Amino acid sequence: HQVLFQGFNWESWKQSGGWYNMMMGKVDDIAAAGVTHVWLPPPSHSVSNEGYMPGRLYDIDASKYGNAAELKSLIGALHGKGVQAIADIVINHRCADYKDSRGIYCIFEGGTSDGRLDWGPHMICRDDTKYSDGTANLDTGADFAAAPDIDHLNDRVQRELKEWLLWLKSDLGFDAWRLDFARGYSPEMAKVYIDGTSPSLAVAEVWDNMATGGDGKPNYDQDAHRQNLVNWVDKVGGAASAGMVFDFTTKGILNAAVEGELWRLIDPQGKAPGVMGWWPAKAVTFVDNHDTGSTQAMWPFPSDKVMQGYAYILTHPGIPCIFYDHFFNWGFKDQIAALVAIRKRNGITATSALKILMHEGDAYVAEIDGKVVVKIGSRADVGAVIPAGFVTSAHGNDYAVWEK
Ligand SMILES: [Ca+2]
Ligand SMILES: [Ca+2]
Ligand SMILES: [Ca+2]
Repeated sequence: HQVLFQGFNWESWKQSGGWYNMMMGKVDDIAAAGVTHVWLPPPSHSVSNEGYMPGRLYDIDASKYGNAAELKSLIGALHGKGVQAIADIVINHRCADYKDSRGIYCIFEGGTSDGRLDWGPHMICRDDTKYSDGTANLDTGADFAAAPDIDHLNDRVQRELKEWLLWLKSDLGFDAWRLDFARGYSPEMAKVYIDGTSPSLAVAEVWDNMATGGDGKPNYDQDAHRQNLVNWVDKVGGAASAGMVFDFTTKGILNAAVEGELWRLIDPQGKAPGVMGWWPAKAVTFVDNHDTGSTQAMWPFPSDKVMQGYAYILTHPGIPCIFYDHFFNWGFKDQIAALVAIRKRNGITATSALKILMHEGDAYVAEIDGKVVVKIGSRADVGAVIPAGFVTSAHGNDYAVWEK
């Protein structure tokens, strides 16, 4: 069994009294729901309030979310309930604190006394012309416009980040990683970090654009989009590695499928369209996150049908990741907690067998491990396909579950 939970949103840093201290009070609810891992925001000092433009990686106390004591305390309370902690690891880029003879901010400070992480421009991918001095290696991945991209091919970088990472685990208590902007560097570079710190897991945000049409909807076939995510996992180490990836394929598809087009939820081979259908054990599914959802809403889920969203991911193969806002702010707490119960109640896991039974434009029915059957759509009747011995269980707007 394994169920992740994103424990923040784009507005969390603003929490009065501190976000970690407020989370302290949500530990029981979260654990009693069935959650197994909680994803927490970048804990370090950041030029940006949300934590995504890290500067002094060791300076945990400069964090808008809370200091080391409140964080360690939040983590400990999580461990007390058997719930693991996942840190949002942001290393594709980093900001410099001091300028150099050129007047360019490119001399970094780790946040300690000694020289750790006190890099200079030699540590910036040379093709990031804006900050480098041209001595470094070429960026192994995509660039981040607003900050210096770190040259992960440099020996001291790899050794010093691996050090920082291990420290997060030992001193703070973090169990696993969430690799921010993983398309920012090579899967071979992520492998170095994942292998060098051996985390319970490491889900990477590898987010590329989906193939769309003239009208602006995703195409039915999303194999190239999911093949890229699968290839990342393969290059990262495949099954031998703790690496995994967010199912943006499923997120993208589902986002349009619940719009009266549930025929999208099944591919030609009859398997699940997203990464779920080809490598569920490596797929972390989700409805929304701090980017897609929240106050950033770059790709929000049809507001009006979020539960079908959870109906889907909470009952299907692949690793479900519940979003803080939906579990506390929207009011699906009980509905969602139930679905998880049903999931656990049957031992349904990432690799569970999926047998779809209906892909009508307005109705999707599928049987998982033959023990559970779910349904999302405006169609009021599909009993015709519900096997024998199943009794209506959880249910709500445009969705219903069955068990036998
Ligand atoms: Ca220093
Ligand atoms: Ca950059
Ligand atoms: Ca990069």
